[PDB]
Amino acid sequence: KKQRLVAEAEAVANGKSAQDVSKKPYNVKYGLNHVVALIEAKKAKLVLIASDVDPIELVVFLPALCKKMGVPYAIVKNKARLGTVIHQKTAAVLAVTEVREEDK
Amino acid sequence: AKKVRTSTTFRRPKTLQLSRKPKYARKSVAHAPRLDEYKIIVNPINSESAMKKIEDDNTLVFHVHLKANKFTIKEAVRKLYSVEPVKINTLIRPNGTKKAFVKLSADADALDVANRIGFL
Amino acid sequence: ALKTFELRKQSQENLAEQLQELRQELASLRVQKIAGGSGSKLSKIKTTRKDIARILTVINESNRLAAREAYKNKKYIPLDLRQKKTRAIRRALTPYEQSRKTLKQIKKERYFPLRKYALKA
Amino acid sequence: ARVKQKGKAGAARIYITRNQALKKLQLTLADFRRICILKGVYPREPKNKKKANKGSTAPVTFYYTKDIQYLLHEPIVQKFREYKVFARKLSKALGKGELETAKRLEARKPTYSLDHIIKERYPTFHDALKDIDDALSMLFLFSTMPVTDKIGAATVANCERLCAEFQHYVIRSNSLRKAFLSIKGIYYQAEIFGEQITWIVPYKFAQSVPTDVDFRIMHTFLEFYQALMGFVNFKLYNTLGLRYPPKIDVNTSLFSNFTFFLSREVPRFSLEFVIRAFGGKVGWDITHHICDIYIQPQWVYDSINKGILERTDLYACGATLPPHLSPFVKEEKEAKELSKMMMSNKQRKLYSKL
RNA sequence: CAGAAGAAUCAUCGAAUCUUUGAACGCACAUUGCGCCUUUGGGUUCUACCAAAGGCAUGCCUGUUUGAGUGUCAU
RNA sequence: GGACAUGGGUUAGUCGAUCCUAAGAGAUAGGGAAGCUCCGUAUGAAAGGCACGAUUUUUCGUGCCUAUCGAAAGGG
RNA sequence: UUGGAUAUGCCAUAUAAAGCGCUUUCGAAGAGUCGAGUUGUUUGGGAAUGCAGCUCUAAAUGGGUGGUAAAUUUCAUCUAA
RNA sequence: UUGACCUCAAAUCAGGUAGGACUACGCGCUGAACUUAAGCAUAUCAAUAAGCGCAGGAAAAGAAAAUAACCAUGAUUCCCUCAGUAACGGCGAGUGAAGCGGGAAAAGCUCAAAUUUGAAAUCUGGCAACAUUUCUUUUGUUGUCCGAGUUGUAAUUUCAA
Repeated sequence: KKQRLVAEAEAVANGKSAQDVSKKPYNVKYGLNHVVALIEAKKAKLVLIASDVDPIELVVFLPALCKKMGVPYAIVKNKARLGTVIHQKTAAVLAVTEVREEDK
Repeated sequence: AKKVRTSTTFRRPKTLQLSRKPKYARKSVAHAPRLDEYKIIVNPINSESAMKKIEDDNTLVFHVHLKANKFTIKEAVRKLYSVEPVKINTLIRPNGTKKAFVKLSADADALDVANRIGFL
Repeated sequence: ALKTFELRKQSQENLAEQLQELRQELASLRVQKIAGGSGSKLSKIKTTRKDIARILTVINESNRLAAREAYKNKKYIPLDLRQKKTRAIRRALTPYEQSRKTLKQIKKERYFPLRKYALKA
Repeated sequence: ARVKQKGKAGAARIYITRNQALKKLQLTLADFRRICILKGVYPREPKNKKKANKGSTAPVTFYYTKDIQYLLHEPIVQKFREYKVFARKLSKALGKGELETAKRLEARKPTYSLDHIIKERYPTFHDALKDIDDALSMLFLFSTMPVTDKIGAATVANCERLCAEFQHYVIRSNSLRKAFLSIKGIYYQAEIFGEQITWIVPYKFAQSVPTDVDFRIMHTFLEFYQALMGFVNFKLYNTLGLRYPPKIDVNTSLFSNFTFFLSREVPRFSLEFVIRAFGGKVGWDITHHICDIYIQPQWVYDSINKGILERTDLYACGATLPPHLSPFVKEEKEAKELSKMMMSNKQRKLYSKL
């Protein structure tokens, strides 16, 4: 992120199209509030729930929420695997909302 | 590989204990030696019994610091008067001050040393 | 009498010899007082005592200023070199962090400050 | 005072065992050996081992507690702990698939300098020159062996550079004195600043790893030796005022009027050194055609040890060979039977060996 | 009184000293009691003895380091 | 004159204290209590050691097992 | 020594931010907490004024309060945890 | 098997913080009896003394889950008034407020519950640079690493909207 900001900052200093030099990011979505909001907004395409969220109330409603909203969801093993995907120690839930055409 | 326990006791494991590496010294300046020879030896004693010990026992009698011990008195006498004692006896007087009997060697004359100090 | 200004413009080692010579002089004077001395000697006892105090003051200030120079522009410095106003003053919020504000309050003060106004008769 | 308890002072105080030194320094056996390689710390046995073991009799290697106390304030120990932290951070990055930060960690890998260790171990550069023969032997030994998993290619390159710079220094200063051929290899004897240095250089052959020695022992020795020679050669080149490191790829006039030519059957690596070590002119693939007038290799070496050229007929191709000599090699009844009651004074041990 | 000669038992006060203690902090204490750590130094004396300096309380907070777990997994 | 005044006077490796434990005090672990504080003394504590190794994937492995205070008549 | 102004100097990316105005719109608002019973203790609070313990435990134009308890229906007011 | 994470430990680890005193006035807890009732048990003394905890230069309270029943007022505190009143009380001895109104002083606001999601935009610390000072004693800035943080740190919103 720092490199991209530096590169685009040099682009602005050289007075070129900074808004079009970059491309829309394609990445997994994370964060409990962010993922829950995406599921309610029907933007989530796939939901992966950590199996051992220590306060279980944080995810206990998610299977019922995903079922009502018609969002495909899975309970995957361990919080740390989801964390290492998003470069964290922990991730309660991950969400896939958009992918590339080869991965459709 | 499950570790075999042969004691039925779990004893706290030994972990690294780093030594102190302060970012700053708590005291900026180290104090000087609080008990040096000029503070160790206060005054000589020139009472009649003190003179008697000087002229017969080859012994010098000094008013010394309370915190001074036999070792520090010997080092103070050696460094202040260049005469090495062979024996030191100390007592706390009823007035609260410490008094040291310093027996010099046969190499040294207590009468002469008393003369150089000036109180004789 | 030893005067502090020429005491200050000397070196630490030189002042060490002066201090040791003064201590030996005080010891000789005390021996003179207990063997019978004149008022001149007994007055020199207090003069020597103050001269020793002046020298020791000069050593300590030279040592402390050297420590201040060594620790200048250091985040952590010795406690005795730090400020000592009161314990509460050292524990209080600094004026920088007393004046810290949210961007919400910065916008409010930027756009709608307390205005200088007056009323006509 | 009260009764003092035994084993509290004397040998039991100034000597320390290896295991208690480990616990005193909070170091592992490998790390403790490492600093003992880097510093000068070796076992020292007490005259009364039983008393210094507080009455115990089990065999024990002893160090001075003064030496172990000195190792408490060694900055290299903190560098060992820093690398252990670095290794786990790198391992964590590899386990999490953080390749970019792993590269960043490798770039910022902590290393330590041996400048203070060299200065403390050899306070005088004369002492450094005295204790250099073992470093030379190790560097020249490892310069010929193939690079494997244990031995680093960059380390081999550093050994090549240090050996080349030293050899060229000997060439310029004409410091070489003797060269002997043993079955083990070639023993060179040089003289610099009065100090004599002997080192063995093996033949350039296709050897194999013995798979019995510990290269980590040699890795610390190599790292210590490489630092030592880097500083020593740096001083020497500054002393004679020439650039360090040099960019060169590789009876002062004994062989001055000789244009020697080298064929493809002789050890050029050693022959070039020894001939140019005395100022001879060397060409590689003509007065003498070396091939094993036609002379043998020992003729040149017997010439340099004797200081004058030898006789060709003795060392003609296919002739007899005199034994190769090493220049390093250099009333009675009553007198013998007078051992009155003396016990320990009886010193017939010397008469029985010498 | 003696006594000397920027004085002063002067005022002010932003630099220092501040013994043993005391919340009192190495452990104690009707015992100048009993310890340990690091560095430095001493001398007819040097593997001994001694001295000096700087340290060693508990709870908690942030961080670091070293760990433990038939705790959850990955592999 | 044990009064008043002026000075002087108590010298330890070996005599005691210090060391040890006694009845008993008393921290710590913990648990009570609005709290002052109470209880508790190896307890529902991760309560510390010692030894071996060509240096082990130059990121340590393999073994083995209770404070303190309190006696100038106690112990030494 | 400090204070608020004043003279200019320099640094400051408004590529920002903000008030105002209309929405056919929407508007998340704090739980063993409110409330109820009960037992103490409090108050001038009397069919409990506050607080506390125990038991039971909400709700969504819902919940408080309007100094006589109850059910019911309106009206004001306010928006606790 | 190595690893990741969680939980729980250790260190004379790096840097901090707490106690004690003071207590006239502040906020609480705990809590009597003498006394009065011409006895005395509810009551009164008194939500006091003693006890205990925790603050400040003031504290506490404070921007309505407030009054009122008006043509309506408008955070809190204090003063005067309400008022020895409504009310409580072996309705005995006794106790006993509040709204209004006049004045002193006035000042308002901050989060939680929102997807930044085309971008954790946030922050402690280590290091190094500068700068600054009631001050070599003070207080920051910028860069760079390590961490914290998605089990939620900034920006935006607080019902008056």
